[PDB]
Amino acid sequence: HRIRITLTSRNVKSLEKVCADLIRGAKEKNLKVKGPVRMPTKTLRITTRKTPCGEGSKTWDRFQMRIHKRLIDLHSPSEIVKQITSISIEPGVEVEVTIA
Amino acid sequence: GRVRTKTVKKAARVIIEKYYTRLGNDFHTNKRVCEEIAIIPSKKLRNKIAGYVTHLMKRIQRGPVR
Amino acid sequence: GPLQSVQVFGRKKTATAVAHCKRGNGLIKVNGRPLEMIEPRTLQYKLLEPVLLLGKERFAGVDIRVRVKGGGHVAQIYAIRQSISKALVAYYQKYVDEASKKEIKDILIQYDRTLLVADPRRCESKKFGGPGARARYQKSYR
Amino acid sequence: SLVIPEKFQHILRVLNTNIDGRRKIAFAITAIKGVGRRYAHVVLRKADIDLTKRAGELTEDEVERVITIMQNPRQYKIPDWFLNRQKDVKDGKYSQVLANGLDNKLREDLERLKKIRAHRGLRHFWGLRVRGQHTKTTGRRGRT
Amino acid sequence: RDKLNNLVLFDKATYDKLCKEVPNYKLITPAVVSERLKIRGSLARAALQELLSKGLIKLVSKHRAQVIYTRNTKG
Amino acid sequence: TPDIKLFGKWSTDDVQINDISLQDYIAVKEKYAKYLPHSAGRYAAKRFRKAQCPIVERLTNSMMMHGRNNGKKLMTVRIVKHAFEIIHLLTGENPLQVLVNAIINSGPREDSTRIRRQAVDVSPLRRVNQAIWLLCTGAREAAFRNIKTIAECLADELINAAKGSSNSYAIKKKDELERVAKSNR
Amino acid sequence: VRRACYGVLRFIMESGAKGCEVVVSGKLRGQRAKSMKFVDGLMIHSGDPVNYYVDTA
Amino acid sequence: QPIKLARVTKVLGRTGSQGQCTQVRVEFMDDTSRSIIRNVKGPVREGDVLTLLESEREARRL
Amino acid sequence: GVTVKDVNQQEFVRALAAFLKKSGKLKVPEWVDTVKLAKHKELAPYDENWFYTRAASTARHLYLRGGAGVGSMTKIYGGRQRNGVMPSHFSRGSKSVARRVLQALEGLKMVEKDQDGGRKLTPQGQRDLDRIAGQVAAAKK
RNA sequence: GUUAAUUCCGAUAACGAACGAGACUCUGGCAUGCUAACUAGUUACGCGACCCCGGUCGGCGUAACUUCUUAGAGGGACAAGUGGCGUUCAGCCACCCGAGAUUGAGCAAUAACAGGUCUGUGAUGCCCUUAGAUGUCCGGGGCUGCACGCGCGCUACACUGACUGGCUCAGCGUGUGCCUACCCUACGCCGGCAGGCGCGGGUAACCCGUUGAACCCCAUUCGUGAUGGGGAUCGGGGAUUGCAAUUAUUCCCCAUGAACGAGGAAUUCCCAGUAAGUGCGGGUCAUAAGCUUGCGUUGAUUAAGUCCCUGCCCUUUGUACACA
Ligand SMILES: [Mg+2]
Ligand SMILES: [Mg+2]
Ligand SMILES: [Mg+2]
Ligand SMILES: [Mg+2]
Ligand SMILES: [Mg+2]
Ligand SMILES: [Mg+2]
Ligand SMILES: [Mg+2]
Ligand SMILES: [Mg+2]
Ligand SMILES: [Mg+2]
Ligand SMILES: [Mg+2]
Ligand SMILES: [Mg+2]
Ligand SMILES: [Mg+2]
Repeated sequence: HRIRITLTSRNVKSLEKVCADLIRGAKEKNLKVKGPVRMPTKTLRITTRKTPCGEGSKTWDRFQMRIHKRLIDLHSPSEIVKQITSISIEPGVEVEVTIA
Repeated sequence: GRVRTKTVKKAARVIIEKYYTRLGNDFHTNKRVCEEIAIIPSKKLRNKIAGYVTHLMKRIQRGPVR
Repeated sequence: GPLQSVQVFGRKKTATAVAHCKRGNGLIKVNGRPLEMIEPRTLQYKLLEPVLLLGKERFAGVDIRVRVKGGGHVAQIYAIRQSISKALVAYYQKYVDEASKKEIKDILIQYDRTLLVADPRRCESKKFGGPGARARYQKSYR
Repeated sequence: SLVIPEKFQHILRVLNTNIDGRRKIAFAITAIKGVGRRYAHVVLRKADIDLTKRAGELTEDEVERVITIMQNPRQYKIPDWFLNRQKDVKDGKYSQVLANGLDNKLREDLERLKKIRAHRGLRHFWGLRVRGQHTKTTGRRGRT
Repeated sequence: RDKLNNLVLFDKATYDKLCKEVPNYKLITPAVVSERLKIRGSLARAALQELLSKGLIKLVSKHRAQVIYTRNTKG
Repeated sequence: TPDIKLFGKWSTDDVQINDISLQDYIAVKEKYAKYLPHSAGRYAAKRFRKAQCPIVERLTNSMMMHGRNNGKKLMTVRIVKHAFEIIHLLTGENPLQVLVNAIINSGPREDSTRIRRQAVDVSPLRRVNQAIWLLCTGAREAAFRNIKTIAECLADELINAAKGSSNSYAIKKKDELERVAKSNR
Repeated sequence: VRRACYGVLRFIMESGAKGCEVVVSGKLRGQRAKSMKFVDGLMIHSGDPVNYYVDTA
Repeated sequence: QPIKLARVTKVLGRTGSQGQCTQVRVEFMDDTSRSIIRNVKGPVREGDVLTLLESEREARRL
Repeated sequence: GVTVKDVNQQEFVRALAAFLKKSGKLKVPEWVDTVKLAKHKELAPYDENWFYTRAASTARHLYLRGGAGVGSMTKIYGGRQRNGVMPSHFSRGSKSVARRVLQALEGLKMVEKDQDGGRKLTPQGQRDLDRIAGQVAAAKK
């Protein structure tokens, strides 16, 4: 009943589009839904020397990967959850479904 | 150093010469005017254009400009 | 009856002070302890100064409880120094005559502007090839 | 009480080592080799001696007790770890050495290393660092 | 070259002069006491607190690093 | 509320500035009085906002140098407070007034530069900064490797500079610079 | 190499583009290393526009 | 010789090998008709008082 | 009317140490005088009755933030460990001294080993703590 | 002339342009206006504990909200306004109102070097070895060896300090691995100690963790002594990891107690939350930072200028150089 779907994505625009589409689908079906919360962004930062060898001035790179996680709470039968989640999904967003 | 570049100055000149009627001495009014008229993707550049537009409008209303 | 609850946040380098104002006597305390004993106690006047300038008459009608989190000791005490004044100004502007709000703001600003507006200064990022933001390691000629 | 009393011993020779008595007791004892600040404080705490007194303020009836405790630490409720020669090679008993047997036991261990021709003994014989330090840029002062 | 031979404990003459001239100073601090009496700083602090216990010296402030004492008023 | 004062003892008023060339560069009277010499700062943003900073705050900031004292403001504020207590006990008059007298006396009026040397009169701001730095250097030099605490090594330096009896290090360096400037003109 | 570079350049231009650049570096035209560059049109080397306006291989 | 106070009325510009000084037009506060030039060390403004020990020697102008 | 937070802690800890001194039912360990409070310390504590003060401070910390175990106390009482040539780093205090203090305060009815771990201060200890604070407030004013 | 800029104005046989810079992206600022939140909270309500109606709780549950927290769309600052300098153009200074009136970084170019990488490679031409191997595997040594010189760094030379107790505040992150055999830790016992023994939490805004860090603040001891500064050298003992420590992996205790009294010639980096002080994450990891990459705390003096020195760019000039 109290279903909870977790969406992790690398692109902010795609993730916001997916969450907006899901909540609009919930609005169309007239289901009680919690607001889209935003977990703090995870920035995997790696710093490496530009030069393959050790010569030259000490110059370092800054390669960072940003991951955003948003979760939505809904009150609906699991069949409704599967129906809603099976459609309108961007390939770049990882989806997790939790019953509890 | 706060110097307007060629893009800002040239765009401001042509905008004023094309919409001299719709522009005035109020920075905020023509800021929205130039937003509606010309497609400037960056708002900072938009403010730069609007600022130079107002300065040129003051110059025009006071006297000639080359 | 009426709930004159006023929330206000004052910011420092990193510390933040959320002061809550309601109806009550002239009791002022932060983190559940009074202002007179706040280590480092050397800068006690930096916390009593908002009370001193405006007088206990203004603070008699309002009780303030504040929560402090983040930053260092000097950051927190300056955060609460700003937040106490901001909370009183917000309370006066929202529930009593604004002439009192205008006069206290003028007095606070003419004394020190930091009472109201937060300083936007932050720590600068460090860069490679040096020990600090601007500092660079020792150059080695020959 | 601040006035200096009579019979003030300015210098006390304890374990054939001179000690200046115008300083604090816990650090005047440190003048003896083989006992430091940590050892002196423990000894002066086992004895009923107030710390604030000086080495010339107290009497000689208790200094004999102190030195006996120092030379016999295990008999006055001091554990083995607080000694400098725990589990000695020769006699195999935990004991404290103070400024007389300290060097004798030191050369005894070195002489043992010399006899067995161990790596540590060879380093001591050659005057080179024994704990594997880099001598390329260090130790130049001692070796010419 | 130059070394100071400070007195660890009071001599009779030093104790007498401490009881006589020290209370009449405009400022009373252990640093100045040691400087003008050729005694240890610790001895000066012990003497000043003992004289404070006697009640002949007033204080203005107390601090871990330096404690400042003031003389009695003439009134 | 009126009557803005120092830590707990001394009021901003009853201060006399004999030199009228430092009226706008000495900030002690009725507009820059603070209970503590500690402020958020922002006086190093523009050029001539340094003068508006209270002179006690400038003294407190300039006191902490020589590495080990760097970034220690809560220590020098106590040091300045103790120095104010000592001078008040000694002279029996206004500690801020004696600080002003010390600064206006220690401040050099002439100096030498390269344009051999040529004599040039210093700016009022430059004079104040040089005096507020020389007297700290002299007090620090006196306190170093000595039993006497710096909490009074700054204070006795203050009264010596205020009296101008040629005993303060700042006064001695001031006269040396004036002598050099006088010769090279 | 010259025929190949001009041929691919013309193919890219006739396909429809705003700017093209190709660099061929190696031991062509002699054992000594040389780099040949063929450029035309507007080219952008700076900013994030290079991430979504020019593609490099 | 008396020490005199003068009021700055105009700034000429930087001077010195490294540009470490600023030659400044200054005027005395008792007879404002008489005005001279002098090199001043340190940051300066327009409309401030300078203490001159010697009011006769003149700094070189550029 | 007066609690611990209504009075200064600097003399409150000394007053509670005096309260423990006049109580004398803590059963202090045998090695109190011959122990170093942490690996980052050099000598034994200057105060010979430091155990009463440490117990007083531990009770104060437990009252302010309950549920702190031995590891939490070591983190609280840790400090710089000057390794000599190498620059200092933070190091926790000795586990045994904090654990013995907790057991000593457990023997008396002042703290309790509550659920979900940690140490919880009992109401009787709370009554003793703030009535000591009340005495401090009365003595000061 | 002006600008950080061949950035612009302005004279002008030039006019229009393009790359670069600029622009742009990320980052910090502030919005009681919008969206939202039991993996974050706030305000009130009810119990529980405590003190003389009131006060405290990171003690327990629930009626509202997102101010505090997290993250999304937008807004917002532009030399916008005033007074001055400036052909009255570009631009510069001061100021009021104002979160800011110069936040930092990334990409960064027609071109050159015979600068480094053939030891990053299943990227590679040629040469060489190719079975008594320059391929591979195993045992051990070495990469640390010390009469000397030089460079990058740590510790300090002490009273603004050291030592001993008390009080008190953060954000950067990471954390159970494909082969892979190795994670981050709350809590209770043993012990001074590193560390050992047990059940638990965590694939993470959920657990460590409200990251009770240091500096600093408060109170005693030291008293100008190479002294309780300083921790080099060195002995003995106790533990962890690893198949294995000897040339002592690392950690802990006792003890021994060197130079160094602020450092010559010369020389390094820097201008605002900057340097410096201080501590904390990641890389290396079975064991590990005295390096580096970042973060947090305290936090200043000088100065809004120049070609004097050093370089480096433009112009003029000279050329018998042009693989320069
Ligand atoms: Mg060693
Ligand atoms: Mg090639
Ligand atoms: Mg080639
Ligand atoms: Mg471009
Ligand atoms: Mg530890
Ligand atoms: Mg660019
Ligand atoms: Mg192949
Ligand atoms: Mg092989
Ligand atoms: Mg030494
Ligand atoms: Mg050794
Ligand atoms: Mg150099
Ligand atoms: Mg010629």
